[PDB]
Amino acid sequence: ESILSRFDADWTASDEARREAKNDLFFSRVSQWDDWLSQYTTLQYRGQFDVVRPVVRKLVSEMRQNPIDVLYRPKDGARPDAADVLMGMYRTDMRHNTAKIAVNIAVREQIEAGVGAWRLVTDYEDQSPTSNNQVIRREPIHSACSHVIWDSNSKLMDKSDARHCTVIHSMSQNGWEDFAEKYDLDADDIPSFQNPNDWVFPWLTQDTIQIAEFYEVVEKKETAFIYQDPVTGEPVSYFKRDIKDVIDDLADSGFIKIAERQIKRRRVYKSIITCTAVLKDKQLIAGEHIPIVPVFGEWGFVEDKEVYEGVVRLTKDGQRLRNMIMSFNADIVARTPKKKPFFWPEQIAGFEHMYDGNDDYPYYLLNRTDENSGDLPTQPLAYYENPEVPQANAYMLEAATSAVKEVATLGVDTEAVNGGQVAFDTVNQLNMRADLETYVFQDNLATAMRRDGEIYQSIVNDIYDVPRNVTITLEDGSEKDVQLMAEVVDLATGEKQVLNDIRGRYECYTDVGPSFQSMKQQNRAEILELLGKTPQGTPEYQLLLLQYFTLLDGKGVEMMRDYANKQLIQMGVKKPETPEEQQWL
Amino acid sequence: RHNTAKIAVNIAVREQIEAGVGAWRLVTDYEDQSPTSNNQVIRREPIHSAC
Amino acid sequence: SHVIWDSNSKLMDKSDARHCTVIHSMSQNGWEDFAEKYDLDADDIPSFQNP
Amino acid sequence: EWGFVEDKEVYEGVVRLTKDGQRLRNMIMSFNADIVARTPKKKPFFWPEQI
Amino acid sequence: DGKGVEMMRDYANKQLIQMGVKKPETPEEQQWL
Repeated sequence: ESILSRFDADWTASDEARREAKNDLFFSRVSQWDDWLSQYTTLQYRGQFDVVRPVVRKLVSEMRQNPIDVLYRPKDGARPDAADVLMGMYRTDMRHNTAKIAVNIAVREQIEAGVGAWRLVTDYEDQSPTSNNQVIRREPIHSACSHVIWDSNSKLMDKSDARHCTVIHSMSQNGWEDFAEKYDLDADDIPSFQNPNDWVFPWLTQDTIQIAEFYEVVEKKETAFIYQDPVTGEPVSYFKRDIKDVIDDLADSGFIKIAERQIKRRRVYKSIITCTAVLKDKQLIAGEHIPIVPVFGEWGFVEDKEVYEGVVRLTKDGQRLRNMIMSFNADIVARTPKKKPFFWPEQIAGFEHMYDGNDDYPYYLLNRTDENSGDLPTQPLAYYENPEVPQANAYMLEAATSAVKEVATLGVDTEAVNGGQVAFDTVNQLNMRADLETYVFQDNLATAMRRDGEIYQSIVNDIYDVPRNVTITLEDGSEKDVQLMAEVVDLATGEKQVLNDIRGRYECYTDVGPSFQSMKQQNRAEILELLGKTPQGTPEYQLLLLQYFTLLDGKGVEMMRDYANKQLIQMGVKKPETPEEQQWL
Repeated sequence: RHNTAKIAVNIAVREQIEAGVGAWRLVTDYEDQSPTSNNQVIRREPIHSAC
Repeated sequence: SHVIWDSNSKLMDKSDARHCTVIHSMSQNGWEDFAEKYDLDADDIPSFQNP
Repeated sequence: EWGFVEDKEVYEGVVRLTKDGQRLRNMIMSFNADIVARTPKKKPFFWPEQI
Repeated sequence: DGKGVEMMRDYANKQLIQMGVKKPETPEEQQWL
């Protein structure tokens, strides 16, 4: 079977473990806790000098300067149905605390540390009583760095990859939690793992031993519309194709274009196929959309080795001098053979009374007479203990300063229009990602069995098809003005329950560019160094009245356009949601 | 209909020294996605450095 | 100090069972606790959290 | 785009200047870091009879 | 809500108008019909 190896696809990092596969934390862990791997005759005090994170988390303030807040892109695209009140259903992104920090916690994947296992509100259908069309958005996680590695293409969101490779509610004893609340197995799985123990045992907890699973393999539906080989019995009639250009029309020999197909067919799938594995029937829902998956930082790789570049590169090197003034003091005060007076300790032989401070000052037992020394003075004034006293301290901190400020530099800017834009900030333009893309491109999951009065009330559409005349109500009575009444018009009703492709919709997405919000931010006027906008003109009075009505997010805003009916009706710019109007005078 | 095309200059286009240059790809003609009206295009990665 | 949370957490819509640990501590003359409700022999004597 | 002299197609980046000045900082730490073990805070002598 | 203020609450009623359109945040009012 050609599937003989999926073994070496994903976790192949276990094959490269000889040297580099442990360095994922070598870009991170060297800051916190232990640092020096080289042994080499050094003493204990360590770990309290680190000084890394300030530049790391100072980037949190540098994440979002541009507001990065717009959505739904108004324009004239399509048939007049749902677009008047703009969003009529979901404000729900601004509803919940975690949802408006969802973008803010989403900007925290771009530098930080490794990305871990993923979970949403324990999967699906747990909360939000609703029309099933959508629920809010996915929730990111914390920590879980060094456990797994993902290699297929694994750069940016332009890729189509095997759907939902693995998704884990990870490492808690209650952590199995509700994923077994569909149907309970033993509730326990127990794969047996391994690490470089290295026969050491300062540490105890060995437990990983949890669930890792698969979704679907190879291919799902190909479009590949085929009308061909009708004669001869359709031998090997299935085929695939790239370009449609020059074939033109063969129809002289055949029929015309009416067909339907079977998109539901068995195809052989062996997934992980662990030797001892089990049946695992029916985990999936109607194909389509499961917005679980993130995007990663963008860099080119020299080898199959992962490429990632952090700040630590310099901070792990040029900071040795900062502790050299420490590197000396520790052991020079740890040895300390109690520096002693000399040349009149010839009676130094041990006493008791002397150590107390002896407020009687003269010790007054001494002698000058010595065994023959010849002629000259002898001077034991020389070096015995001297401190560090390095002479270069002046310019060192300026060199290392220039280095650290070489690293800490991002987008040096002054004021006004210069802007705070950085590539790390540009990946926040795409941080909408999974949630919207999946149900805007693929819309099936829905309640939405309704048409023409749920199409069993369709009797309401019977009007004039009968030969004789029922129509044309008598003139302009107050009898019936009421809404939802049939007179003449026929309806095409609404779209069929979404088949995942029709355009004129896709009316709603983000406009990236100037930060201008829904109502009148930059388009109205502007923020940068200026004053006194309103110019001179007669109609610019009323056209200035049109300017500042602004927000629909308020309370009495519905009075706004309801104020437009006055002798001010002369304008004629009034086109609100109002059903009828044509009111007074 | 997407900003991802504007961002995708990424590490490729800006870089003539640290690694290989960028690239660009238009739509390979007549992918069956969205065959309705005038203009339909999206984009892909510019080619990897490869020294 | 010595209170530690192991159940599950992180979603305030209450996905899972929470309030895993709720205790009031350092009550000696604070005997008002739950003696306005039910107190008879106070026979509990558990073992918790003490290092 | 850059105009060139001879034969093969080569135009480097704008910055070749990183080599020279940046070698010598590693030299500064090198001449010491080699001799740091060779000046390890050692003993005075010879009136001491410690031996 | 102030000390002696009817005015910062809606006092409008008729004010300067022609007829018929207020429909306020406050009750029916409409002194003379």
